[PDB]
Amino acid sequence: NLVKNKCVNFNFNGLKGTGVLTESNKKFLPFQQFGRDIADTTDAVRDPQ
Amino acid sequence: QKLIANQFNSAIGKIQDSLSSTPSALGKLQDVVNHNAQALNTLVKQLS
Repeated sequence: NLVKNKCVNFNFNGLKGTGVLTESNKKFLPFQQFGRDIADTTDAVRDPQ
Repeated sequence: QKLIANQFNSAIGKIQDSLSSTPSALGKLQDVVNHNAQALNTLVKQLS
């Protein structure tokens, strides 16, 4: 898995989506994987690898 | 004239202090902004 700076269809963990993946500084907890915002929509994801 | 000018100047300065004070009277302007923001939030949350 990998893709940078491209509007793509991501299927992480079997969840459909489409967007641009970029670097982030969201300090996830050791167990936290996903990410969300005030708009109850996905905002971040953890690399499975 | 001098007394009236002094009174007007003092009244204007008190106006500045009244607005600069904490109890903001701009609730009429704030209600519209709050209503639009909350309406948009409900509409965007309705998708769930």
